[PDB]
Amino acid sequence: AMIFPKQYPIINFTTAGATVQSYTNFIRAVRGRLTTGADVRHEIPVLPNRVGLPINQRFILVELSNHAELSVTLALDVTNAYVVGYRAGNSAYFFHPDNQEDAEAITHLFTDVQNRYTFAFGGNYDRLEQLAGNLRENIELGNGPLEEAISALYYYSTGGTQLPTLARSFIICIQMISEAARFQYIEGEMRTRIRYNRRSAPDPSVITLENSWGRLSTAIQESNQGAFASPIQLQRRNGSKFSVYDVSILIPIIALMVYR
Amino acid sequence: QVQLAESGGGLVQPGGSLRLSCVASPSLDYYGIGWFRQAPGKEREGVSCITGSEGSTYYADSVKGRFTISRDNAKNTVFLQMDSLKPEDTAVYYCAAADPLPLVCTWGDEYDYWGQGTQVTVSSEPKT
Ligand SMILES: [Cl-]
Ligand SMILES: [Cl-]
Ligand SMILES: [Cl-]
Ligand SMILES: [Cl-]
Ligand SMILES: [Cl-]
Ligand SMILES: [Cl-]
Ligand SMILES: [Cl-]
Ligand SMILES: [Cl-]
Ligand SMILES: [Cl-]
Ligand SMILES: [Cl-]
Ligand SMILES: [Cl-]
Repeated sequence: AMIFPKQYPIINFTTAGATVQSYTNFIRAVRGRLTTGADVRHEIPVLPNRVGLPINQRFILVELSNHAELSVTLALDVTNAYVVGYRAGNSAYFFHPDNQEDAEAITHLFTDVQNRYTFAFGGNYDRLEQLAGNLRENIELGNGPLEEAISALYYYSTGGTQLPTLARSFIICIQMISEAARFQYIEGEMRTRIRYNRRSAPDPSVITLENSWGRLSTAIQESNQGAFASPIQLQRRNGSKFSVYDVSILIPIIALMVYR
Repeated sequence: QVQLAESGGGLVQPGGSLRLSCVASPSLDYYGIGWFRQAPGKEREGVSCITGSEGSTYYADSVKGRFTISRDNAKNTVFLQMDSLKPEDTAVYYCAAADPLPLVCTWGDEYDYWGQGTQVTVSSEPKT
């Protein structure tokens, strides 16, 4: 019998000739690989609990290609749908782990590369915005930005990309993949940019949703037959705040929740 | 772009049913769809909504249980099944399209495309 090293599943997406259908198909496939056999609470799938999750089920891979015919593979943690690192050619790069258990988990990613690197910084938006020199509100998203971001990640091993541009490229990828997988609303925002072949920065309603995912997951899972103990404040597109008191309002907005 | 056209309205007695259709041309194209209604001299009000790729639904309290919204991508149509109709349901019903739906999907001002409306009339008393 032959013994093979273990593999994590790969989902493909290309910006080359991307359409509303190809992007929607990609996000649906990512969600499907995140939620196999998952628990569902108030119609919303819950991602696996990090505690007790076997290492051979901890990650999924997103292989991104572009019109330049380059390929980079991002690793997503299935417990929060977030990017933990990427591979380009014969090199892999990882955000600084938050703890020693997560540091051990990432050693199982990209076990065919000859060069492995860990950034001293983590991958949260605050830090990446600092390195990029721009907030999310001033970084345009769309197929154009993603096309360029894939090239920038690829060329980081060759010296053609410096860290600020790399951080900007992560901000683009994370929002167009991780946040779109988490939120039907952000999926639609990205699909509309593709539909019109335009790029534009995310408005305050998108940013606040991103910042609120953990708290929304908590409120839903702690609710009393769908009613929140305390209302959650979100933002409209014009920046004004509004309150949400019930899971039923979040059902069209959210697609996945972190385990609580 | 997208163009929307509603059909399926009519006159029914209390307890009757109607199935409204919101047909998108050339394609529904993963747009979310919201249904609204407006009676003479009253404000428009959102009734129900459905998202474009997961078919997640929302209903105003006044129509929960009685109304069911569903999406048929192959027919490029979003349906609103209306059961146990009441006189108070009399109105022109409109469908609207947005991608994504507004965060509160009864916010009509944020939708981008609208149909022309189909009339629903429910008699005040049973027939005969
Ligand atoms: Cl694939
Ligand atoms: Cl439940
Ligand atoms: Cl986690
Ligand atoms: Cl650590
Ligand atoms: Cl390796
Ligand atoms: Cl800044
Ligand atoms: Cl746009
Ligand atoms: Cl969060
Ligand atoms: Cl607004
Ligand atoms: Cl009025
Ligand atoms: Cl309205």
